Amino acid sequence: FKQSNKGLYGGSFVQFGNNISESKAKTRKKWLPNVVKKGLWSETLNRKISIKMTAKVLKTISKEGGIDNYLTKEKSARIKELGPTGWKLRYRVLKRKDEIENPPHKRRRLMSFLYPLEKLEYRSVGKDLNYKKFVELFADVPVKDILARLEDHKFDLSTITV
Amino acid sequence: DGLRPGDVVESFRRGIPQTLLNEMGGKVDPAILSVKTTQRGNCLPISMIPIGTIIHNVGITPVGPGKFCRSAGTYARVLAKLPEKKKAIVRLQSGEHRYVSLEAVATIGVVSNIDHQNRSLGKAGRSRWLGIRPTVRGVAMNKCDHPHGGGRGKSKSNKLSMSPWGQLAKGYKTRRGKNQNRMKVKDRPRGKD
Amino acid sequence: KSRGNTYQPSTLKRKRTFGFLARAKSKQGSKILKRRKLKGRWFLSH
RNA sequence: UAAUCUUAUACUUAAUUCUUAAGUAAUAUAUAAUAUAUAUAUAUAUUAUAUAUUAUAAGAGA
RNA sequence: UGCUGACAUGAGUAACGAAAAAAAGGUAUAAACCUUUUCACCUAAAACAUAAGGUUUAACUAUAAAAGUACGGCCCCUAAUUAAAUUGAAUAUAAAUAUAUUUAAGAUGGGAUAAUCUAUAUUAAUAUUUAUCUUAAAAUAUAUAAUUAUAUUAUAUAUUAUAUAUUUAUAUAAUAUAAACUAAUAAAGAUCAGGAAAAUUAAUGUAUACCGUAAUGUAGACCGACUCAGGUAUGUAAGUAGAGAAUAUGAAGGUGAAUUAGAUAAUUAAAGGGAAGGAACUCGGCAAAGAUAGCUCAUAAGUUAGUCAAUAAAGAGUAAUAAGAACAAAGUUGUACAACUGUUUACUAAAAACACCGCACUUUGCAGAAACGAUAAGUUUAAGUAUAAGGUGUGAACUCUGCUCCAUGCUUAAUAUAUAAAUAAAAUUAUUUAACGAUAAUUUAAUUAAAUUUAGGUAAAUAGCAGCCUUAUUAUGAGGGUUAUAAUGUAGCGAAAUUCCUUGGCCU
RNA sequence: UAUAUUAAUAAUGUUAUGAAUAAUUAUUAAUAAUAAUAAACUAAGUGAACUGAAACAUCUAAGUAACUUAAGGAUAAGAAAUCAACAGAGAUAUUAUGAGUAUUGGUGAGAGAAAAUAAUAAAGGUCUAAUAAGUAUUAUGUGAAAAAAAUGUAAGAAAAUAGGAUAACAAAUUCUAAGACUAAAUACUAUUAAUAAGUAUAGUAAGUACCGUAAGGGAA
Ligand SMILES: [Mg+2]
Ligand SMILES: [Mg+2]
Ligand SMILES: [Mg+2]
Ligand SMILES: [Mg+2]
Ligand SMILES: [Mg+2]
Ligand SMILES: [Mg+2]
Ligand SMILES: [Mg+2]
Ligand SMILES: [Mg+2]
Ligand SMILES: [Mg+2]
Ligand SMILES: [Mg+2]
Ligand SMILES: [Mg+2]
Ligand SMILES: [Mg+2]
Ligand SMILES: [Mg+2]
Ligand SMILES: [Mg+2]
Ligand SMILES: [Mg+2]
Ligand SMILES: [Mg+2]
Ligand SMILES: [Mg+2]
Ligand SMILES: [Mg+2]
Ligand SMILES: [Mg+2]
Ligand SMILES: [Mg+2]
Ligand SMILES: [Mg+2]
Ligand SMILES: [Mg+2]
Ligand SMILES: [Mg+2]
Ligand SMILES: [Mg+2]
Ligand SMILES: [Mg+2]
Ligand SMILES: [Mg+2]
Ligand SMILES: [Mg+2]
Ligand SMILES: [Mg+2]
Ligand SMILES: [Mg+2]
Ligand SMILES: [Mg+2]
Ligand SMILES: [Mg+2]
Ligand SMILES: [Mg+2]
Ligand SMILES: [Mg+2]
Ligand SMILES: [Mg+2]
Ligand SMILES: [Mg+2]
Ligand SMILES: [Mg+2]
Ligand SMILES: [Mg+2]
Ligand SMILES: [Mg+2]
Ligand SMILES: [Mg+2]
Ligand SMILES: [Mg+2]
Ligand SMILES: [Mg+2]
Ligand SMILES: [Mg+2]
Ligand SMILES: [Mg+2]
Ligand SMILES: [Mg+2]
Ligand SMILES: [Mg+2]
Ligand SMILES: [Mg+2]
Ligand SMILES: [Mg+2]
Ligand SMILES: [Mg+2]
Ligand SMILES: [Mg+2]
Ligand SMILES: [Mg+2]
Ligand SMILES: [Mg+2]
Ligand SMILES: [Mg+2]
Repeated sequence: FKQSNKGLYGGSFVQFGNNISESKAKTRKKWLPNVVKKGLWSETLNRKISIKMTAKVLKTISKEGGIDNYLTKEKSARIKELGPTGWKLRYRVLKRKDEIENPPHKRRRLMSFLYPLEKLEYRSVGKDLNYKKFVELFADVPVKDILARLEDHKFDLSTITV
Repeated sequence: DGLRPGDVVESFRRGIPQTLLNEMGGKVDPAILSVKTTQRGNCLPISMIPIGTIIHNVGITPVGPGKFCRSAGTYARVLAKLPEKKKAIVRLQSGEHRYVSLEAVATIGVVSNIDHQNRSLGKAGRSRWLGIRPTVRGVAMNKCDHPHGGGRGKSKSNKLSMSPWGQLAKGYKTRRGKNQNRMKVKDRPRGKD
Repeated sequence: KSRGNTYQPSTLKRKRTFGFLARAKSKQGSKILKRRKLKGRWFLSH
């Protein structure tokens, strides 16, 4: 039911069954869920999410206090209910929540100073060095030793400023 | 109708131009806009067209192109204006009075080729040139095809006048119920002439 | 009129509508390509 | 009518390009205060606070 | 009427598939293969070049030769169209997948240079189809700058003699058959209103890729079971003669056949002639025969005014007055049906049937009707807008289209009106607990539609348009009375393609 | 142009005008990509008709054929909101008795369990959840021939002092839904070995020849 993958259907699904006349004649019919396009508000994303959802999930969202709480329910039932689209959104909500709660500092400049020294060293021996390779090589280095340049400070990437 | 090579026509959908704007003392004050307001060829919003004027190329929305009375010799007449509701009643060539937004495009005059309807093709080939293929009557069909078909000799099968796919073709209104025109004052005269 | 001459040859049409790529580049074409292969046929397509 | 529905189109730190973030530039909206001009109200200017950098325009509308 | 294999009978019978051949020699081996000569057939082809196709069948393994300048493909560009391709979330959808936008592919098409032979790369800057009419003028013939008649209306390159940069190019002046035909601008008539896509300079540079190339290709070399009288695209297609690519011959070329040789019975097919009759034949002039110009004149009635009739029939002018190739050329009239040109049952019906231009009704106001969409997005309608589009019937035009909406529908107005679903609340009942309670059906409670009903309109919607008696002295009934219906057959036509009785009565 | 691009170098030529500079030859560092990859078994979606009923529509055929989708050597199921009856058993899968049994059907054609006892089976129980709500339940439309579990629309609780199970109620009994992993006995393919009151028209060719445009059919 690939139409469900594009929205939050809450596990809802199509049912194929029979229709019955007073003569008990049987003819096939389909039961389609009540799908409604609604634009809800996300507090952490600070923008209006707009996807097709069924009426039942919309009511469930109202009782759970917004889309953000709907997409962040631990109980397995919710995970199954949330389709591909819900999973990706959950990632957004959760990652953004972590970013706000966990700032990076509770190196970019250092690598900027280090780059000209290394490129000159590589050019001296006849080789070259581009920024993308510089990042790739020095991605995993925790501490850059002071071979050249001057550490005219006591930062240590801790307690910035006074 | 009367457009000829040499005449001058202008459009006033943006509004009154600068030339008249600086001539307001001698242009708007004497209200000699009527000289150009009701002129053959130029296009005005229905708001500025006086009541009773014969107009064509009538739109529906202010930001839309003309859609009505574009065919040969067709014309429409402006009936009433409702500034409060931003709608104007425009008598339309079918005879149906329809609401239209006040600031809707409208060109004054009838459309050219009045005598188009009096033309007559002389042979079947002529039609073929314009892209009209033959039409086979239902009576000549077979029963599997058009319902009227079948029966020995000439017979209509005591079947109502129906389209091939099973829709009455004699006085049956197709647009019925909820899916109807929300804007119309009076229906077009069904008997027409 | 006389019949029997229904097959009028043309390499372009014969290859375009019955060729290997004419079947390898479609779901239905691939299905019959693999059906012939499973049966062991030597000449999969034109 | 922010129910629905249709139509058209800058600097700086922290993680070459991308992203977050305190500050300020400029635009838009809303509130409070001050000053001016007309019949408590309308219009304009300044100061301050809050938000934005999918929208705008047209149409139907419970 | 069993399956497979082998072998019989029909039977050494039918047949060997449009047809011209003969002698000599290769070869004291030839009707069938090769060569020479004679004869003949095809010749706007059975010839010469090609396209597609194909077991290379070819003049063959030692085999089909390309920088380009008329050499095509390849390559650039696109049409119709195609695409498991591209666009927290392009749209839609049980899957399959569909839709819209991009991108890519796709010739049956477009692509500068060139015999005085030409140079495609890199870098940098900035055109539907269709005709050449009339006047004019020059020049020519009879007549006297006047008049009659006449080839020509524009280009296509050689020679002679002069002027320019200096025997290479241009220019000038004079000379030079007729009929067809070719590509380029010119000019201009009609509506049926006539494809898409990919720059110039300046410098530098070019060592010329791959594939096609034979022969057959109106056929023994492809599609047809066959070395099949069938089907198959393009350009030349000598002359003589003609309006002509008709018809006659045939220069050159090719060719004369997997059947031959004798008499040609009865009989069969395709042809030629036929006395005296001339449709008596026959369902029926089926078949066959019939041509007194092919050019120039002339050409009636009717009529929608259109030499439609009409190529009018008969007739005339040109040598023919007994005839001497082939082709073109085959009368007049009345009636029924249909306006006409056209379409149809590949392979028994080509028509009176379909279509048609014309007439008429009706739906749709564009966010539309109609159609398609396991079903939607969406597409055609249409880049159109009531003089447009869809459906229906009739079917050019002259004279006309009378009557009635009873029935089936359509359409307008009426809460006149029942009923399904959906709900609360509240009364009796039943089962059970001892009790409150729990569970069940029942009935009351205001809040409904479409539908149905009533009254209209709609027949160029589907449809219908009766019956008895007797009155002007002998006939009939102009007329009078009768039942019910919505109406009661009007104009016209009438033994109709409509009439069994019927070969209806009368006339030609 | 991966015999490639960028950068550097030694030289040549070489422009530019000693140095530079690219072009070339030759070295070194960096910059990059190759999908034919089976069939059967399993699970899921959709889902016929012929036929039987001596007609036919409920019913059957049958959730079968067929199409589509996804994964593994297997997959599915699995440690009770299970059965049973006042006494008790203790996950799952397959086979036998139970049993053609209860049950069901235009009460036609027909369809048809469970408990319990046996056999194969493996160490066969064990936490991975902060103990599960638009969930149970109700109304309604569907939904394995008896036996429910699911599902469209909408309404919608409780905390072990609670909740599920039976037309209903009272007692009693039993279990804990909305969180999970799980060998082996099983299916299919291939290989080795053993046994053939099996095969020489089920004894190796060939999916070839040939037929059809194609899917496809198919010899001696
Ligand atoms: Mg018929
Ligand atoms: Mg029908
Ligand atoms: Mg055949
Ligand atoms: Mg095709
Ligand atoms: Mg026998
Ligand atoms: Mg015999
Ligand atoms: Mg004989
Ligand atoms: Mg014989
Ligand atoms: Mg001899
Ligand atoms: Mg000829
Ligand atoms: Mg000739
Ligand atoms: Mg030839
Ligand atoms: Mg292309
Ligand atoms: Mg081409
Ligand atoms: Mg050739
Ligand atoms: Mg050749
Ligand atoms: Mg032949
Ligand atoms: Mg052949
Ligand atoms: Mg000759
Ligand atoms: Mg030949
Ligand atoms: Mg022969
Ligand atoms: Mg005779
Ligand atoms: Mg005689
Ligand atoms: Mg006779
Ligand atoms: Mg006789
Ligand atoms: Mg005859
Ligand atoms: Mg006359
Ligand atoms: Mg003739
Ligand atoms: Mg008559
Ligand atoms: Mg006719
Ligand atoms: Mg005809
Ligand atoms: Mg026929
Ligand atoms: Mg015939
Ligand atoms: Mg017409
Ligand atoms: Mg429609
Ligand atoms: Mg019309
Ligand atoms: Mg007719
Ligand atoms: Mg008429
Ligand atoms: Mg008629
Ligand atoms: Mg009438
Ligand atoms: Mg009710
Ligand atoms: Mg039966
Ligand atoms: Mg069943
Ligand atoms: Mg299944
Ligand atoms: Mg498992
Ligand atoms: Mg499991
Ligand atoms: Mg059992
Ligand atoms: Mg629990
Ligand atoms: Mg239920
Ligand atoms: Mg069963
Ligand atoms: Mg549990
Ligand atoms: Mg064949």
